[PDB]
Amino acid sequence: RSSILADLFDSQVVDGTTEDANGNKVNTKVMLSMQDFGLSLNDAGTLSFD
Amino acid sequence: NTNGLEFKPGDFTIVFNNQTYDLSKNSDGTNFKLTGKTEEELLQNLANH
Repeated sequence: RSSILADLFDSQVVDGTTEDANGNKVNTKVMLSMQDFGLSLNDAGTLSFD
Repeated sequence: NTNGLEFKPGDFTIVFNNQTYDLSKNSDGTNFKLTGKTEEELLQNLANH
């Protein structure tokens, strides 16, 4: 059950840019999970599909 | 076009719609150098801005 979870959260990283507080336009690196791709998990252990 | 206000980056930003924009910047990002001959004729230039 947990092993499935560990299998679920290996990912690949992408570059980005972002605002933080003050027109602070930053450049960013980030990791992408399916949630980031869009597929969002709840604490209820079930997945939404945007 | 000699004198003016040399807009300061970062040190001036405003929020509405909980969205922050720096207005020393122009939309392109230019700290502007507004040439205003008088206080209010500069103030209309702010309306222009």
